[PDB]
Amino acid sequence: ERPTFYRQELNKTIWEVPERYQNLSPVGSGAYGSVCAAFDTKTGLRVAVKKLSKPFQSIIHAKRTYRELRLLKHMKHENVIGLLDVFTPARSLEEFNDVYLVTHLMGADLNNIDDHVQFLIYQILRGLKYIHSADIIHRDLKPSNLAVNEDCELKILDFGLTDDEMTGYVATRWYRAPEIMLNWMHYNQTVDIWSVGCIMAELLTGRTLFPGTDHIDQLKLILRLVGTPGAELLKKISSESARNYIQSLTQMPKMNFANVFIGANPLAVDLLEKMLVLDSDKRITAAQALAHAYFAQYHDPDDEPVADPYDQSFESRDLLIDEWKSLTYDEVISFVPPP
Ligand SMILES: C[C@H](O)CNc1nc(Oc2ccc(F)cc2F)nc2[nH]nc(-c3ccccc3Cl)c12
Repeated sequence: ERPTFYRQELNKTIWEVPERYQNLSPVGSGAYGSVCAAFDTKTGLRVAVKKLSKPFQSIIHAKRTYRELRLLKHMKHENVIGLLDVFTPARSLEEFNDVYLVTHLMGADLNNIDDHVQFLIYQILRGLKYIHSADIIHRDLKPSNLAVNEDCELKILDFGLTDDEMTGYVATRWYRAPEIMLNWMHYNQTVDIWSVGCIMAELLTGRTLFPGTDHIDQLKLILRLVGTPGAELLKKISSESARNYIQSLTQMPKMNFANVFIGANPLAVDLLEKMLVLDSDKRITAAQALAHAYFAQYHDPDDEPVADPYDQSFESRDLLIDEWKSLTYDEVISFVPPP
């Protein structure tokens, strides 16, 4: 039942959207495409519309388009960005060239912003429990992909999705777990818990926890706080080069977190000590952290949902452009809006 589309030149490209979406206005860059704010006249919601940039340009692009669509279609949680709508002006698979994604328009990210800290981190962990239960890892959680509305209600964006933008004194690398940053090992879900620790610390102090000037300076800032690796962790580092470099470092003990986070709620300090553990096997999980005394005022086990199973078998699959495009098209066509 095809809606009527109209055309409008915005982000140096012609946007072609259903009539329901009015007053389009550029917000900026999103993940793999440009974003416009819009009023959805059907739902009464202020929405963000993302037009993907050349979504089937290559195999890597076609697969990444499929991947983002699948991830967004899966996520049905208050604290996680999901899909309100997806459309294409194309009438068939043959003319399918553009994908538009629609979600809630948020008010500010965590850059643009103790009881407040409890509430914000609670929601991140609530959302992360849900994402992690589906065997999804965010991989790049940072204040800029965490957004709030007016009531400080939070959603996580850009989950599940280069060398130069990770280089130097840049916020793009400051929230990354040491094992990802230096590619130590095949990493788990608590890389995101490391990120939550970095963000929580920053909300509490108003300062970046590990503002490294490069990968190596950042590692040193990390190890000064949490200590140098012991034998047990060194064994778990499969990268022989990386393991060898670690062993060149002067050994350092873990610092006292109460002397770093002076004046902070001791339950906040305790939680930070459990999130910011060097060995990712021993880091607190999202489900465990929600039960921590710090969130006593917000914690409700009956209101902390988990996700339906997420089939990501497509990830290990190699297909042609036209095959990823066809799969993408099927997912667009089969979309059913939320209530
Ligand atoms: C962080 C990101 O790379 C840029 N900001 C935003 N991006 C997106 O991307 C989309 C994701 C899924 C969709 F279905 C549609 C989108 F536009 N939605 C958004 N909805 N609201 C925002 C937003 C708006 C103003 C300030 C902060 C944010 Cl996160 C926002």
